[PDB]
This record gives sequence, C-alpha cells and structure tokens, in this order.
Amino acid sequence: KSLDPGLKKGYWAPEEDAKLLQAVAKYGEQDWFKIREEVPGRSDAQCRDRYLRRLHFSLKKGRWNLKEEEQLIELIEKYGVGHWAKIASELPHRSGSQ
DNA sequence: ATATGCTTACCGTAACTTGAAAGTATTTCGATTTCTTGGCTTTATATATCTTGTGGAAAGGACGGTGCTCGCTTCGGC
Repeated sequence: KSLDPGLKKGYWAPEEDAKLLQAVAKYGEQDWFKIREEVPGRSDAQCRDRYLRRLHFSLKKGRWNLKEEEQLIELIEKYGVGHWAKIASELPHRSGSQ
C-alpha cells in the first residue's frame, strides 16, 4: 500500500459508491484480492476495514441518553476491559479501535 | 477562533495458505549364495583286439696388409 503509482490517497469517496459496493452483490467476505483488480487507487487492506466500518448495522450509535450508561456497564462487564486485552478477540465487531 | 466528533492511510505481529529442495520407505533388477551331480585321486587279475603313436632302421636331399721368390701355364722370340 506504499510506493505504488496506481494508488490514490484521497479522503472522500470518488466513484467508491459504485466500485466498492458492487462487491456486496458480487463476492463474499473472503478473497478481497479479487476486488483490487477492478477498483483502481484502492488497496484491499484498507478496503476491508472501510467496508466493515461503513456497512455494519449493529453498532452503539446515537445520542447519549439516560439508558446508555447501563449499556456501557454491561458491555465492560462481559469479560473485562475489552479495549486492548485479549478478550477483544471474542467480542463480535467490538474492536478496540472504536 | 479550537477540541473532541467519526473516518481511514498505514506501519505494530501472525498463520494458512503454492510449490521446489531435501529426507524416507518400497518393490524391482541384478548380483551373490547355496544346493545338486560326478570325476579327480588306489586296486584288483581279468584280456580283448584293433588301432595309434611310435622308432630304428632303409634312404636320401640339405647346406654345412706387403713383398718375395721358386715354379705353373700361354705365346713367342729368331
């Protein structure tokens, strides 16, 4: 993903809405190397996490209400700290980076 | 006018992945070993009889420096 003349380091999504989302109907969540052969300027390593953090549905999002602190408590009560410990390996999509 | 809001380029280790070099068992080709028969070596008087191979004969062909002065011949003299 470095020293490559064919990659693009942009911030927005120019044509990504069509180049990257078609794979949702084309390929599964495996063998991402088939995607980079058709989408120029994008590498599979960043594309995986982009697809993940963009097309996920089950996330703790919204405004901080009077019922979310209990959610945080029961989240940090499942196995422990969760952010950086090994217990993050079994947390479903609850990665530490978020 | 600026800090945390989420978003994503990318430099933190890790394992199940594609296929060429290196160690491993296995049957097959070929070389080795071990059986078999059968003569080698002693003897026995027998003795057959017919050929082989020899041998001392007969008898042959086969190859086994330099004067020096008597005397020998040939013409050759008148």
